[PDB]
Amino acid sequence: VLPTKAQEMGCTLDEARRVYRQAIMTETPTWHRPLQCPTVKQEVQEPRDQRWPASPKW
Amino acid sequence: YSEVKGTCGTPVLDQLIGYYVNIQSRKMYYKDFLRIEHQAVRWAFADIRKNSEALAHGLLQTGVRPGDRVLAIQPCNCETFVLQLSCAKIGALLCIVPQDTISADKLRFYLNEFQPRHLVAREWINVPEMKQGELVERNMHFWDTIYNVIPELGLSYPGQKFQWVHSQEFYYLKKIIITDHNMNLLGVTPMRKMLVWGPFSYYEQRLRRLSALLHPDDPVLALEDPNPAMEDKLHITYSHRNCVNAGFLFGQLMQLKAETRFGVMPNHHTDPIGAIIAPYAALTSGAVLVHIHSDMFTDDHAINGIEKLCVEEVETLVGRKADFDLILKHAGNFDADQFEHLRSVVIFEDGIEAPVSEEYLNKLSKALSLDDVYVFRGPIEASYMLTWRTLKKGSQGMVPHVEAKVVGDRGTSDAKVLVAGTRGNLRLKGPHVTAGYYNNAGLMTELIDEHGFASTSREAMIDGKDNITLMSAQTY
Amino acid sequence: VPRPPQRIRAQSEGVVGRWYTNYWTLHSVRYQCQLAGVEWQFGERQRPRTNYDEPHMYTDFEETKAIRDYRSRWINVNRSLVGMSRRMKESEEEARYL
Amino acid sequence: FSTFALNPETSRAPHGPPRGLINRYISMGLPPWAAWCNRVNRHALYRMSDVSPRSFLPKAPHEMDVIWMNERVRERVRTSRQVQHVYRQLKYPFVKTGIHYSDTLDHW
Amino acid sequence: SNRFFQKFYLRCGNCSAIQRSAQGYQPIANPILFKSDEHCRNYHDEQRRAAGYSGMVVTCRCHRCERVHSNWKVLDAQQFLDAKLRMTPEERAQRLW
Amino acid sequence: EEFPTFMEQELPERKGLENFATNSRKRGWLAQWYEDESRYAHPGAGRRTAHYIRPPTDRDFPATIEEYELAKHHQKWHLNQPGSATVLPWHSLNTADMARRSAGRL
Amino acid sequence: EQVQDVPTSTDRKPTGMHRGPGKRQTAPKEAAQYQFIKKWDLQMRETWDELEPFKGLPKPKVQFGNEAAEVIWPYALLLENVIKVHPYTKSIYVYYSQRQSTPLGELAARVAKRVSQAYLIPITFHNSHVYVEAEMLLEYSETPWVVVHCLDGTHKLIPVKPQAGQTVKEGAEEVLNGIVSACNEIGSAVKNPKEVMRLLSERPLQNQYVRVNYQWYGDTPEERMSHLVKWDYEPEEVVPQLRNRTQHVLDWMNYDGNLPTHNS
Amino acid sequence: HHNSSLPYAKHDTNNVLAMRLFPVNVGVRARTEAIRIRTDDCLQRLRDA
Amino acid sequence: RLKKRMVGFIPKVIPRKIRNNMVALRSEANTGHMEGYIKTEAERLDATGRKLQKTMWDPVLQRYTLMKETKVRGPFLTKSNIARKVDFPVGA
Amino acid sequence: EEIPKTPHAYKKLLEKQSYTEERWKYTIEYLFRKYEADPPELQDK
Amino acid sequence: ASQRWLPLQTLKPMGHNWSAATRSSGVRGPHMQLMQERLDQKGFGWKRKSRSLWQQDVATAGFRPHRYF
Ligand SMILES: [Zn+2]
Repeated sequence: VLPTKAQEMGCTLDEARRVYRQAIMTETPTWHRPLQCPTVKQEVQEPRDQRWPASPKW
Repeated sequence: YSEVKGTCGTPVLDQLIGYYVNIQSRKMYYKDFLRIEHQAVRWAFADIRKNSEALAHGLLQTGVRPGDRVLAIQPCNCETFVLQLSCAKIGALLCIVPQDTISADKLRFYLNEFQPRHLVAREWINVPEMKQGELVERNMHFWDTIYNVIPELGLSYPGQKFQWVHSQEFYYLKKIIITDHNMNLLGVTPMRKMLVWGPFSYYEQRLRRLSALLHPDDPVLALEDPNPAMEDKLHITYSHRNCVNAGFLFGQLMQLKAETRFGVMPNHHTDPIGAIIAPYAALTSGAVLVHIHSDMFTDDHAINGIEKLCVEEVETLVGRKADFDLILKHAGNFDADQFEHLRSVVIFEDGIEAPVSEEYLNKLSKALSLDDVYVFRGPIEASYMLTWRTLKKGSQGMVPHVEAKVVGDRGTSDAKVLVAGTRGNLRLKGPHVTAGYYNNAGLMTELIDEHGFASTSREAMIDGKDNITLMSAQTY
Repeated sequence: VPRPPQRIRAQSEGVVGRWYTNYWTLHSVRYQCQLAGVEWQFGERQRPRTNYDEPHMYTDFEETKAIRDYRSRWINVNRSLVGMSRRMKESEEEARYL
Repeated sequence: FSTFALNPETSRAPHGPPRGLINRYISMGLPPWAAWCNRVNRHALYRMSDVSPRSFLPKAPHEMDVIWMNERVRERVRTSRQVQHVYRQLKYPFVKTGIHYSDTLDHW
Repeated sequence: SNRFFQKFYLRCGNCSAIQRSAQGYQPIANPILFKSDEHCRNYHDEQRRAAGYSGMVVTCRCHRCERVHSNWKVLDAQQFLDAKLRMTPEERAQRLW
Repeated sequence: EEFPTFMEQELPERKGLENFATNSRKRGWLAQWYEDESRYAHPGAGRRTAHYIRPPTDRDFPATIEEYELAKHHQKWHLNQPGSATVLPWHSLNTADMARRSAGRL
Repeated sequence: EQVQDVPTSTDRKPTGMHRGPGKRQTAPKEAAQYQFIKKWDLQMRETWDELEPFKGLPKPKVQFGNEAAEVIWPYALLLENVIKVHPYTKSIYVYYSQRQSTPLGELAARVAKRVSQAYLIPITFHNSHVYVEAEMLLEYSETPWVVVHCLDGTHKLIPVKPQAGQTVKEGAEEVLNGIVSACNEIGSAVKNPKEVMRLLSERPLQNQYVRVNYQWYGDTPEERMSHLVKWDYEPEEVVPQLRNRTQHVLDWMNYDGNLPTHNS
Repeated sequence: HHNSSLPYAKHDTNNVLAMRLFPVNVGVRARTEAIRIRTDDCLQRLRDA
Repeated sequence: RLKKRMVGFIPKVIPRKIRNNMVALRSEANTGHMEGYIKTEAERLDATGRKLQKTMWDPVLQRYTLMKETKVRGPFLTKSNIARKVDFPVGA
Repeated sequence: EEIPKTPHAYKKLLEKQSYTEERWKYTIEYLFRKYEADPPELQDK
Repeated sequence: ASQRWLPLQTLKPMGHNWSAATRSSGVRGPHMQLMQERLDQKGFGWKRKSRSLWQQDVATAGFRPHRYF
């Protein structure tokens, strides 16, 4: 991929290996980025104690 | 923008109903007010004054007290008008349920929704029904509807007519005013008739005292709803100001001066035409209301109903379009010269039905020899009048003294007027337009912001020139 | 040239070299050019706004929340009220049984 | 403070100057612990607006030995348990044994 | 949670395109059911933006090189005029807006 | 006599605009402006964004999923009312600023 | 999540030799170790699933060119590629062959498949009227096409025509300026707009399937709406309704002859 | 006993004639402030006559 | 203060405090009303396995409605007191 | 440039630094190694 | 004069938010502590949430047994 990508920057192939990987963040048990992209559909808030027409209190 | 508004230069009536009956019963005492052939009643303004002040006293004795309700299942009668007058003089909320369909189940409902102190109903109700795909009248024995609803009346023991609660199911119900025309000389004995004649007091007719306390903006009517805005608005409540002006608006545009024999097709005492727009027009601005044949659904009396408007010299007839095919199907039998006394016809279109296309009105004038045909369009909230469009000059100015702005849902009194192409909430304003609506929970109202606009809870989209088209509630 | 925060003193040392960056010298000179009638060529303070901005005289949300939350409860009591006289009828002929 | 679910960012207070008591102390730069003062004297909202921090160094500036970059021994006012007594205490920073390799002098 | 408005002038590191990115009004987490961690780190964090993004990585998308990175140097608006006033009228069309 | 030129005046508090400044019952000085220029929404606003200075989307409808599922649940949490599509917060601050005349003359 | 069977303990020798509550049981740094380690061992068994968060989103219509949906997109990427179309375009379809005979046919399908991947799904996420879908046909069709519909029910075709010399890294950019051109041109050449102003303001969200890895945007749905929040500094609306002063319009310049001079 | 609303006995409470005629929709403290503004007009109508 | 439980006149029995002796007769018409009612000895003892019911003026509706018994502590209009929609025998 | 004072305040900073530094992870070509050729269900065996 | 018409009163189906028998009910000022502010659902709970505070002022709602309070 980087061959064709280096011609997109108009630069040399070796130069792009420092624009598409500015550092090689290897991965460990101790240093994982979040394993599961957090939930997109969050549960819907509700009036407090299942009160229904809105809620007077918090 | 998404705002339309009618001129203001027209005068607005405001007092009670029972007041405009007075100063018509003085200025025009002997002048006919309503004539009918199916009951032979030639009523002068003298009559309805005397026949309502003597009927309101006729309900005070029979228990009706001001706040209470009272139910009416009357088919297209005259005595279903003096009910409104009486129920206005005592503030009792008259409720007019459509008889064109009834059963013990629909009655086990109004008795529970309205909870009427009184139930005004007949023994025989002319209910239409389709035989071999064709409409034919079936005399319905309404008596069997009551006794199924009230199994207490059959189980009679020598104390029950003085029992406290006549039917422990419906403790609301105290009397059932039967209204059946009867031909025997000796009428019913005072055990079963309410005294409706004479000076019911000594020192002051105690109506004009109670007529001081109720306000021109509290209910006198509850007209059932054909298509409800949403599950709540089971009935629409009209006050004094809402009905009386719903006539003097119409009574203004048709310029019904005195000596005006204008008719109303029957089967309309349910929807606002026969209840508010027709009679109270004949009342405020001196006129004559000539009802036509007892009903108008089947073809056999549409031929008859025309001869009724041939001798009674009628000058215009109001009524929904479903009434004007029966006149149309049999405008061929009668010669053209039978509508020479006619001048115009009025078609009250509901806000949602369809634009009655100017081709169809061309059929009517081509059959009835009319100068013009008027089409009053609007929801039942606005008493069937926001845009009136004649046939010749189809230009439809909003009725005078009305507004209608479509606003966005967020605010109420600040909800900003929309951009005249988009569906938002609808806000009506004017004398005739009501804001209250009955319901199972009881009398209820809808928002009246601090600018006079009463939410109607019917999302609508206003277009270029005075053209308000309703829509259904969005459910995304 | 922006408004320095509160924690910074408000001091215009006067018209000096690069005075136009002193936010208080700028908007004070900009004001004497009014009383003098000099024509302020440069632009005015552009108060920036968002996509989701609301006007000042906004449309309030509480008086529509409570005018709504009652319809919810009157659309519900309306439903839960069907056959109530029939229902409570058998409430007694069962309590009168016990 | 507003009550809607999704409050997209905006230029100004959308619904007027933010209501509530704690929004009253944030509207003036104070931190939200001003909500728990019994007396808010003109010195108090000076004391707690952190104009100049009540926070010092363990030894003199001249005799200082362990490299305290930008720190003081800030006192943390705690309120006690069930019966709320207010007491304060001086919280230090965490000094680690910095055993580095400065390659200038080629030795740890 | 920034009660007050403030617009920074972020200078990219890839193209040095001085673009400005503001900070609107994001309301305080509710005090009615208070939460001590989410508040006292909302506030302490607010001084760290108010002091020109002191202890935060700045993550905004450039306007010149259309991409989102973390390379912005937050310019105090008199280091910006130091830069803006000192660019030939053409490069103001290149690096500024 | 201390303001040599007209130093622009800010409109009053929202609570004042509700009751006096824009209310024709007092002939408030904005009762002309309010009806003329303010009470009309933006020429692009739909039904949901009738209150934004400019409609924040190219379409009235909810923008993303969490603005939708929130409004897909709300419009049924409140029984299906006409305008209940617009999500509203289920908690009354009981503030005096958000208080306008709930009952009164007109 | 299938990796939640973390052993409620850990090898680490308990500091605090003496005794007490809380000893020898897992720590939230160790609970993330085993979560990652036993995540990899599934990711070798291939049983590990990434539609564990995207459970409510309607699972997209599977199709052989429609792999663009099943990809978990980085929210910081769908922010870069901010493409917008004229609102009255209801959908976009990009069909292309599987195997392309002519050398210039493989060029275009590369562009299509590229634009099938690069530019189509951002348009969905950003515009949310359009129903972006791509399908890989199966034959030696040396030319792919694009069916840009519109709200009025009309539609066009956009014959995907890249130049021989150009790359595909711009062949799509051409196609992009060949679609977003049409979309406005179609939306400008629409009939009466009152109807499409209703459907558009009725069209439900089409981009529900889209799987966006909200990365460092997980704080509150405030920043999940960060691509809709659109700062607009120097906003301009210079059209005031000026209300001039009719009564006593003069009389400001005619008073206080200051300190009347020698004549008076 | 253990009721809350004993039947209307002789007490000069709110306008019960108009407590019946009014929409139950409105809350209380906004109704007793609105049966008066109804009555306040019914007092003017009566004085004018 | 200590002295949390008083000792002068510890009353033998005490009607208000008994497993379900005080009951909130909340209204079946889900208007949120309630009318606290102590079950008399006719129901103090478990004469009623059925949950008590009564007809009482519902001051909100201004109508006599049912009053089903229920514990006096709790929100009286929960998402359980919503009635399933139904089309009435009225309307077209 | 900024130290994180909480693990989940770090595991966001890992997400920022995973984008700027190791950017090839977030290309339209690396999100589709799975699909540079035939959807696997149509290939030989 | 102008024949313009307006109703006599505005009926809003809104319900009062101050019930005389409910404790924290009322319309509070725009800078009073909103209903149960800092309380977090517990009786005098804003005291229990004080130890949770990061750092308090030097004069912060300390011990004060209601003696001649
Ligand atoms: Zn850049």
